[PDB]
Amino acid sequence: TVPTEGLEVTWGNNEPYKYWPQMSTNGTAHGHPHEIILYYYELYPTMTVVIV
Amino acid sequence: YEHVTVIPNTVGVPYKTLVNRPGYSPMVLEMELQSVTLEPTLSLDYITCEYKTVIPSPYVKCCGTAECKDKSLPDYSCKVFTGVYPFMWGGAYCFCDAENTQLSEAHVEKSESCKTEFASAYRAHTASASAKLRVLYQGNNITVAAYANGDHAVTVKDAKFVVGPMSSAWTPFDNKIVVYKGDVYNMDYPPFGAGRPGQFGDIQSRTPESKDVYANTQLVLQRPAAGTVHVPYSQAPSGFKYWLKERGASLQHTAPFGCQIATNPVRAVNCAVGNIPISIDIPDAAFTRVVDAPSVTDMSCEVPACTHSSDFGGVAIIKYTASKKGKCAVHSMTNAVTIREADVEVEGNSQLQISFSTALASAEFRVQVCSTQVHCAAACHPPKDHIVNYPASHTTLGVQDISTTAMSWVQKITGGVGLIVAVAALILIVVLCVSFSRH
Amino acid sequence: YEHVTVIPNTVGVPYKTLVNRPGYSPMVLEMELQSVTLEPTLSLDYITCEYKTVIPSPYVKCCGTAECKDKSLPDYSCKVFTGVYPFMWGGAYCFCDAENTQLSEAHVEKSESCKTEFASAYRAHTASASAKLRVLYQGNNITVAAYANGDHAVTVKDAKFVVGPMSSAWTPFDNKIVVYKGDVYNMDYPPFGAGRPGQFGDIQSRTPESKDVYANTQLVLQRPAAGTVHVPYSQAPSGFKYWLKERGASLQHTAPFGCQIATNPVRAVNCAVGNIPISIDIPDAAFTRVVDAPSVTDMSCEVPACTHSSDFGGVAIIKYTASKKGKCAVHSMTNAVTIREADVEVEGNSQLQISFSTALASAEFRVQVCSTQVHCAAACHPPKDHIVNYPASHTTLGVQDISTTAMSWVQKITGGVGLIVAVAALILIVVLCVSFSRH
Ligand SMILES: *[C@@H]1O[C@H](CO)[C@@H](O)[C@H](O)[C@H]1NC(C)=O
Ligand SMILES: *[C@@H]1O[C@H](CO)[C@@H](O)[C@H](O)[C@H]1NC(C)=O
Ligand SMILES: *[C@@H]1O[C@H](CO)[C@@H](O)[C@H](O)[C@H]1NC(C)=O
Ligand SMILES: *[C@@H]1O[C@H](CO)[C@@H](O)[C@H](O)[C@H]1NC(C)=O
Ligand SMILES: *[C@@H]1O[C@H](CO)[C@@H](O)[C@H](O)[C@H]1NC(C)=O
Repeated sequence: TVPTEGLEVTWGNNEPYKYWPQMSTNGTAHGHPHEIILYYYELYPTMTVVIV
Repeated sequence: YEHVTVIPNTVGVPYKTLVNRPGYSPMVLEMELQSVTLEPTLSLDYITCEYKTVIPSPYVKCCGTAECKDKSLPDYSCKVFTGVYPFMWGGAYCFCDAENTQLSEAHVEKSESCKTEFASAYRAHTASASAKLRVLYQGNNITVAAYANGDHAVTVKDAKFVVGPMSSAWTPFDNKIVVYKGDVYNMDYPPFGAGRPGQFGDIQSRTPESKDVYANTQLVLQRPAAGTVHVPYSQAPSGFKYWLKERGASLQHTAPFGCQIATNPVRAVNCAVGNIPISIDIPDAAFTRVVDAPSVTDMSCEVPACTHSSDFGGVAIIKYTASKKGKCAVHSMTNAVTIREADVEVEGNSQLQISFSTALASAEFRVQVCSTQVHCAAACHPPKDHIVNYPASHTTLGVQDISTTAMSWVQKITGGVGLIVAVAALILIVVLCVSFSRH
Repeated sequence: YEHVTVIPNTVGVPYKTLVNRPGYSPMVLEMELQSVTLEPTLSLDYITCEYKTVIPSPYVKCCGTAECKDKSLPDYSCKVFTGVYPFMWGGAYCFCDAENTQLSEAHVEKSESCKTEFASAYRAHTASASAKLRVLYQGNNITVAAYANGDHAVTVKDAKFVVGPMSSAWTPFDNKIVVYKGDVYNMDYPPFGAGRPGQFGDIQSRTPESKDVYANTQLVLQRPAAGTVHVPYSQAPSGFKYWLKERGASLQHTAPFGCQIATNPVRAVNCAVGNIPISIDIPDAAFTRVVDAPSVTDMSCEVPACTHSSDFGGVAIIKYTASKKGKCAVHSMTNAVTIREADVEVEGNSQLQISFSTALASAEFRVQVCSTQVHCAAACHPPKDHIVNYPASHTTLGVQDISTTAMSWVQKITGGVGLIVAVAALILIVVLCVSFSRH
C-alpha cells in the first residue's frame, strides 16, 4: 500500500524506488446530487461522513 | 532595500516571491533548494578487536616437586599436577615411576590485526547545519553557499544574503553511537572497566597505539591426558566475532523522514522537517522607473483546457494592447494556482500564452501584468493514472474550496428551512400581543 | 560487598564513614578531595589582527589625459587630478605649463605579524568533569583518579571505585568567548561579513594561513599640494589596537563561586557547587572476625577543657579494661561533634586520650570503641580572636540546640502560665452543670 506521504522500496544491490499517489475517481463534481457525494467520499472518506 | 521571506524545507520544488517598491516597477525572484546537511560533534571513548592466547612450553620435573610464582600479566594462571608419566617417540622420558609433576601457565594479549579490523565507540553532542541554493537574478543563474544560522553573510554580484536559523532541532542520532566501515548504529555500550565474558566489550583499549589492555575472558586449566604432553584449557569465545553475524539492520534503512547517512565524516542529508527564513538586500541600480516601462491597456482571458494533475496541466491565452516595446513580469494573485513563466516580451497588438497547475475542481483566479489585472475562469477534469514518481507542485485545499454547483445546492436547502422558522415565529409574537392587550 | 556514601564538594576537609557488617568487626574510612576540573568543547570561527596599506609610485603625464581601470583587490580606489605642476631638486619636471595630469591608487592587505599577535573567537558547548581523591585504606595512603560520571571504574589494591555523576550543571562560560594569551572574556562579536570601520572585527579571516581577507575600513584619496609629489589619503585607524587599551578585567577576577581559570586548554578549577556520590567495593580478605578482636568491659569519661572554636579545641580522657592487645576503631554517634583519630591501640589496664571539635555551647555525645558505648558531658567557653584564615571543620547548628540552663527557664514559665488556665477551666464546668440540671 502507498500512503499519502510515499513509499520507498529496495531490492538486492540496486538503487531504491519511490512512489507517490495521485487523484482519481469515478464520480463527478458537476451533475446530480448523488454523483457529487461519491466524488468527495472517495477522496476524503472520514470527513465526508462526519459533516453530512 | 530589505526583503524577508520564508521557504518550506523541500528539495526539488521552485518557489517565487514578489518585490514591490513605490515609484518603481515590480520584480519577481525564483528560488530553489538543492541540499541541506547536518553534522554533530564527536568524542572518542574506546575501541575493541580480537584477542590472542599465549602458551609457553610445559615443565616436566621428575623425582621431585615444583612450584610457581605470581606475575602481573592479564589473566594469569598457574597449577601443579601430580602422577604423570609422559611418553615420547623413543620410549619413556624419565626413570621414576612416581613423584613426578607438571607445571603450566598462560596469559592473554592483544592481536596484531587490531590495526585494520576494529570498531569505535563515540559520544555525540549538538550539530551544525549548512545549505546551498540556486537563484534566478536578472535572467541568469547564480549559486550561494552558507551556514544555516544567522552569523554568516555572503555577497554575490553586489547582493548580500543571510540564511537561517532553522525552525526545528530534530536529529536522528542519540547520545551513544557505534561506527564500523560505513555503518552507524544506536547502542548502549557497557562502561569502561566493566566488561562481560561473552558480549560486546570483553577487550578494551583507549587507542590503537596504546599498550594498556583490559580483559575479562574466562580461562581455566585442565588435567593432561595419560601418556601425552600438551596444555589443554577452557575459554569463552570472542565477542567481537559474534556481533558481526547478528548485528542487524543499519541506521540508513530504518531512519525516519527519509534521511540518508554517510560516515566519513558522519553526516545526515536531506531531512524534510520545518522551514527556513531568508533575507536579501537589493541595490538601487537594479530597479526601473515606471515612466520607462511600457503600459498595457486592454485585456481578455480564455481557458481552452484544464486537468488537475500533479504536473502542469493548464493553458491560457491573453490579449493585450501595448504602448511600446519592452519587458514585463507575470504574477498570480491567489495561493492555489502556480504559474511557471517569470517574464514576457510585449509589443504591438498580439497575444501571449502561459501554463498553470492547481488542485481545484472549479478554477477562478486573477493575473497581474505590469500593474493591471484580469479575471479568468474555467472547469477542470480529473486524471486517469493512479501512481507517479514525483511530488506535487501545488498546495493542499481547505474547507472553503467547493465547486460552484455544490455551493448552489447548499444555499437553497438552508434558505428554505430558515423561512419556515421565520414565518412561524411571527405568528407567536402577534398572538401574544393581542392576549396582553385584551386582559 | 557494596557501600554508598555522599560527600559535599569542598576541597581540603576530610570526611569519615562507618562500615558495619554482621559477623565481623567495624571499620572506619577517611577521604579527602584535592581537585575538580571542568572542560568545555570548542569550535573556531575567525581571527583578527592588524592591516597594512600598499601604495606604489604615482604616474605623472604632461600634455595629456590619463585614465584607469578596475581591479578586484580589497578596498581599491583610483582618481585623476588636473592642473598639476611638480618640482624636483634640479628644476621643473615637464615642459608643458598646463594640461598635466596625475594618477594615484592604493589597496589594503594583511600584515605579516599576524602569526604572533592575534585573537580568536570560539563557540562553547557542554563540558565534562574529572576529579582526584586521597583515601586512607588499611593503614596506608592511596590515590585514585577518574572521570566524574557512571562510566568509569578504577582498581587499586583489589578495590573498585566509581565517582559521579554531579548534582549541578552550572558553568561559568556563555555561548561565545574570546581568548588572548591567558585571558578569557565574554563578548558578543559581530557576524562574519558584517564588520564596522572602527571597532573590533574590521578585518577578518578564517585561519592564520588563509589567503582570503575581508576588510571594511574607509579609504578616500585627496588632492596633492602645489609643487610636491606625494600621495595623501584619509583612513580610520585600527580597531585591534584600541581593544588592547580598553579591554578591562578578565574572568579570573570577576567569576563567582571563587573559580580559577587557565587557558591551555581552557579549564575551570575548584568551583564549589553541589555534592558527589561515591561507590566502593571491598573484598572479603580485608575483614577481621569478631572472635579475634579484643573486648572492652568497663568505661568512663572525663573532659578537662573545652573552647568551641573553628579548630580542634577539646580534650577527653577515657579509661578501659581490655582482654588482649590489638587494634580498635573510634567513631562518634552524634552529628555535631567530629573526632580526629581513626584507630587506637589497647593493652591491659590503662587510659587513652582524644581530641574533638564542636560548635555547641553545652556538649553531650557518645563514643563507640569496639562495640561499647560511653557518655560524656561538659560546658564550653567562647574564643577571643575575630578572624582566621581557614574554614570551619564542623557543621552548623539548628533551632533545637539550646544550652541546658536556658531550657529550664522556658519550661518553668510555660508550665506556670498553663496551670492558671487549667484551674480556671474546671471551675466553669462545675457551674455549667448545676445550671443545666436544676432547671
Ligand atoms: C472505477 O471504475 C473502474 C471501471 O473499470 C474500476 O476499475 C475502478 O476500480 C473504479 N474505481 C476507481 C477509484 O477508479
Ligand atoms: C586500510 O588499512 C589501514 C591499516 O593498514 C587502516 O587504518 C584503514 O582503516 C584501512 N582501510 C579501510 C577502508 O578499512
Ligand atoms: C539556468 O537558467 C535558465 C534560464 O536562462 C533555466 O532555464 C535553467 O533551468 C537554469 N539552470 C538550472 C540548473 O535550473
Ligand atoms: C610563540 O610564537 C609562535 C610563532 O613563532 C606562536 O605561534 C605562539 O603562539 C607563540 N607563543 C607565545 C606563548 O607567545
Ligand atoms: C599518609 O599516611 C600517614 C599514616 O601512615 C598519615 O599520618 C598521613 O597524614 C598521610 N598523608 C597525608 C597527606 O595525610
